[PDB]
Amino acid sequence: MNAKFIVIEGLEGAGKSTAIQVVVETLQQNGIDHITRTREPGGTLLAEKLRALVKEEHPGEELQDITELLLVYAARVQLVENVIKPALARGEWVVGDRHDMSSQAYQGGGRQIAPSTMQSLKQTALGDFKPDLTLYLDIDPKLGLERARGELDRIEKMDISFFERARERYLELANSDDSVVMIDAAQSIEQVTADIRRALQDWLSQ
Amino acid sequence: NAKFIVIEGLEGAGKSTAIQVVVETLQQNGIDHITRTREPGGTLLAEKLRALVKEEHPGEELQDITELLLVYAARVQLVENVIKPALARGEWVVGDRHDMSSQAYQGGGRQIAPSTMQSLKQTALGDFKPDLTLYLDIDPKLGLERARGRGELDRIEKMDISFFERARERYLELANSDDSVVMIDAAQSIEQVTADIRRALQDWLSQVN
Ligand SMILES: Cc1cn([C@H]2C[C@@H](O)[C@H](CO)O2)c(=O)[nH]c1=O
Ligand SMILES: Cc1cn([C@H]2C[C@@H](O)[C@H](CO)O2)c(=O)[nH]c1=O
Ligand SMILES: [Cl-]
Ligand SMILES: [Cl-]
Repeated sequence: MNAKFIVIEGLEGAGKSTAIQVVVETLQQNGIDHITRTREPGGTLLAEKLRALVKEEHPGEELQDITELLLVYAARVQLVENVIKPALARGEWVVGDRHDMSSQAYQGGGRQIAPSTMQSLKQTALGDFKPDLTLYLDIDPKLGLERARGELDRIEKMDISFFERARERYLELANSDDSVVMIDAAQSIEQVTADIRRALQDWLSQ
Repeated sequence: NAKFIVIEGLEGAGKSTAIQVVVETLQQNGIDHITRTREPGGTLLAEKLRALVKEEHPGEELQDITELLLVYAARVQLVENVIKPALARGEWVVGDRHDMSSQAYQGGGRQIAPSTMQSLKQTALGDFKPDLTLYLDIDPKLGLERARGRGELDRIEKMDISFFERARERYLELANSDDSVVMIDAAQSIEQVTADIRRALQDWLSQVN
C-alpha cells in the first residue's frame, strides 16, 4: 500500500466525526500509524479564515453564489497544495472531513450553479486531483438537521429543499463513481461503524 | 446613460489623484451623482479579502490560483452589490482598478495563462466591462519608489522587478488592442498628468451619442 486520501462526506448531522475516527482506527489496526487529518473549508490559517467568512452573514451585503464557490475553492487550493499533496508525497495518509464532493452537492445541487461553471472551476483549481476513497454518509435531511442540534451558520439557515437537492447530487455522484461508497447513516452507532469498518477493510484488500 | 470609468496602472502611477481629476471633470460636464470604488475592496467582505491578499502569511504559502480566486471573489461582490446597482440608479462609477489588474498582475505577473484568465472572467463577470479605462503607465522601478512614499509595501509589492515588468508589459498589450482603453504617461508631472486625463476624458464624452 502507498499513501491515500480518504474523504468523509455527507450532510451535517450524519456523524462525520464518528466516521473519521472509525476510518482512522481501521488504518491503525492495519499498521498505518502516520495519518494527517483535515477539514474543509479549512485546515490552514488562511483556509480557516475563509471558512469563517463563508459560515457568517455579512451586514449590508449579499454574498453571491459565485463568490461562495470561489471562496470554498480558494480554501481548497490552500489545503491541497500545502497539506494534502505534501503528506501524500511523504507516504502519509490523509483523512479529510469534506472535499470537492461538497461543492458539487452544496454549490452545484443546492445553489443550482451551472454544471459547466462547476466543471471549469474544478479544472482551474484542482486540475485532475481527486480523493482515492470517499465514504458518503447518506441521511435524510430533516433527520440530519435534528442530529446536528447542540447555532445554524449561513448555509444551515437555508430551506429544506436546498438540502434535498444537495442530497440528490450526492446520490448521483455516489452511484456513478466506483471510488465512492455509500453508508446508510440513519442506523445505530454499532452499525454505521460496522459498515464503514467493513467497506474500508474491504477497499484496502483490493 | 451611466458609465463605469476605471483608472489603471502599476501601484505608484498616481491613481488616487487621477480619480479626483476624473470626478471633477465629470462634475463640470453636469454629471451629478458619482460612486467611487477601489479593488479589491469596496464592500465589507471585499475589504476583508483585500487584507487577506495584501498581508503576508507566515505559516503557509499563498498559491497563485488562490490569489486569483480571492481578487475575483472580491470583484464579484463589488460588481453585484455596488457597481451594477449604482449604474441602474443613473449613477456614474469611477473605480481604482478592475479586471485589467487581474490580467496584468495574475496573468502577466504570475504568468497564469490567458485561457485560464479568460474563463474565470466569464464565470465571474459574464460580459460586464467598463465603458472607459485610463491606464496610467509608469516605469516599474519609479512606480515602487513612489509607493514606498505612501507606506510599507504589501506582499505583492515585494515581488522582484521582473514581476512588475511582466505586468506592465501586459497592461501595454491590452491598452493597444482595446479601443475603450486610453494610455496616460505617469512619468510626466502632476500638471501634465492632470491635463491629459482631462483631455482624453473630454474627447470620450463628446464621442458618445
Ligand atoms: C467544503 C464545503 C462546505 N460547504 C458548506 C457546508 C457547511 O456545513 C460547510 C461548513 O463546513 O460549508 C459548502 O457549501 N461547500 C463546500 O465546498
Ligand atoms: C484588483 C487587483 C489588485 N491586485 C493588487 C493591486 C493592489 O490592490 C494589491 C497590491 O498590489 O493587489 C492584483 O494583484 N490583482 C487584482 O485583480
Ligand atoms: Cl456530522
Ligand atoms: Cl497608484
